[PDB]
Amino acid sequence: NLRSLETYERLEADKKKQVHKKRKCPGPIITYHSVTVPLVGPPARCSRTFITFSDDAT
Amino acid sequence: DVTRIERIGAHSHIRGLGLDDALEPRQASQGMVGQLAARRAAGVVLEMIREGKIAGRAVLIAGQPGTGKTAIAMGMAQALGPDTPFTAIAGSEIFSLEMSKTEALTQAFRRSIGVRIKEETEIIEGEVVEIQIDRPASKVGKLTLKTTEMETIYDLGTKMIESLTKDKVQAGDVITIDKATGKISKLGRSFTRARDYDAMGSQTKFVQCPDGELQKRKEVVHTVSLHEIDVINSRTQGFLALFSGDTGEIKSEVREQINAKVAEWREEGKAEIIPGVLFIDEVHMLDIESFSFLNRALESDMAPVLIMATNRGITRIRGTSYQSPHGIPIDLLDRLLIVSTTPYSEKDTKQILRIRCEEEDVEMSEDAYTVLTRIGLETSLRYAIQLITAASLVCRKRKGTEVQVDDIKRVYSLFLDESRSTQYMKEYQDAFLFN
Ligand SMILES: Nc1ncnc2c1ncn2[C@@H]1O[C@H](COP(=O)(O)OP(=O)(O)O)[C@@H](O)[C@H]1O
Ligand SMILES: [Mg+2]
Repeated sequence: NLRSLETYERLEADKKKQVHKKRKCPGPIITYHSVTVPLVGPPARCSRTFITFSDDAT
Repeated sequence: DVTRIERIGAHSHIRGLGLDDALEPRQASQGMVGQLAARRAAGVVLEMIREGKIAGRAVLIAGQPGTGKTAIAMGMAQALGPDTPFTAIAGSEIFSLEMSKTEALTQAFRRSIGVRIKEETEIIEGEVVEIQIDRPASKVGKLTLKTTEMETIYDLGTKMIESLTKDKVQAGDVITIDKATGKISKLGRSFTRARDYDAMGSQTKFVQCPDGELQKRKEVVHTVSLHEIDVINSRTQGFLALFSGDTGEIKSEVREQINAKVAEWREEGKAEIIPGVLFIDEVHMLDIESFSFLNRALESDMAPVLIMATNRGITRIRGTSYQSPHGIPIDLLDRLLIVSTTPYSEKDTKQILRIRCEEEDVEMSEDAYTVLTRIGLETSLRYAIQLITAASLVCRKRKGTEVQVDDIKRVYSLFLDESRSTQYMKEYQDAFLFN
């Protein structure tokens, strides 16, 4: 019944998973990424950049 | 210490009018000495300016040369502050090859009227904690901002992604995003870039983390003069003419359109009029056409308070053969109030010399003060003022600490005033040209 009821009440999980997808359309993509990372020998932090390529050809 | 653009000028000691709450001038306050009646009148005129309810009030400061007319004008300017516009021109500045005298007087009047615009803006302000941009080789992206109070993850549109890429936004940047137009401004960094990156040779100070909500409704105040509005609206590339001064005679229809929309902006809540002061020093250089324009120009509701100065007595009006008081026609003199300045006494001259020595940082003995006061009374106040500097230099040359009488006598003998130079010119008149 909960699964049946979720046909009406599953407003949250399904919408969140459909909207906040972690992937995009096919093809070559170049991802610029920059995150805070903690410094090593609020806390001491520094900024670091990663560049990610979808395929070896690009 | 360091030599700034602004140095010690002829009125650097003037800080204001030196008045109390009742506009009763002090003997020596804010760099002003004497001129009690003239300074009280200047205070009343300054109150009239600050009230802003009356348009086109003209005041003429008339007095003998060196009696403090420009000093009083500069005191009014200092006590007015930067909020209220105060345009000071020489009367000879209106004679232009780029525009007519009447156009120049209009631009001078319209420069002395501020328009204080207000607008509300949506501003995002926070620390970039993560930024991801993915592009083919449309662009997609995700940006997270923090502000101590909250941390929100944003899904970025293409235009915002383009702006962020152009600004080169990186994690650890304290940025500001104007939601109205997408303009991105960086306030500063919050912590260093990775030490492992070569080059990047900087250790700039890190601004403190923003606080409160990420998005705030911020009210911003922008002030422009009527002349800036006119020049901007005069042509497609008008804004460039605000700096180069290549402004031809702006069409009167554009000025009427601006006056009307400014009136609407002040009937609405969009803008507030800040009427200021136009100071025409040495107004006797204006010709009859300029005075005749000033007559009608002061009758406009957008006219500022016009302050004028001249030392001419009953003299010939330029461009005519008629003589009138102050070199101004009686028709304009009727439209103005005259404030008269009186010659100084020994005490006032000594106090002025003391203030000038203090501003020039010259230590000088009391006997030197007495001899310099006698010289200033005999010759002129400005001559004694310039002897202050010359005697300081002569004293420092001899490795002295306090300017004594010997230095004043030395510089008096070195540098002549108008009278002794004139006597020597007459003694050698045959050597000079055309007798
Ligand atoms: N009441 C005063 N207080 C302080 N300084 C004054 C006063 N009157 C004149 N001075 C100074 O003496 C000089 C006189 O020049 P100025 O004031 O331009 O006279 P004017 O404009 O009447 O020719 C200036 O350096 C001025 O700053
Ligand atoms: Mg003067």
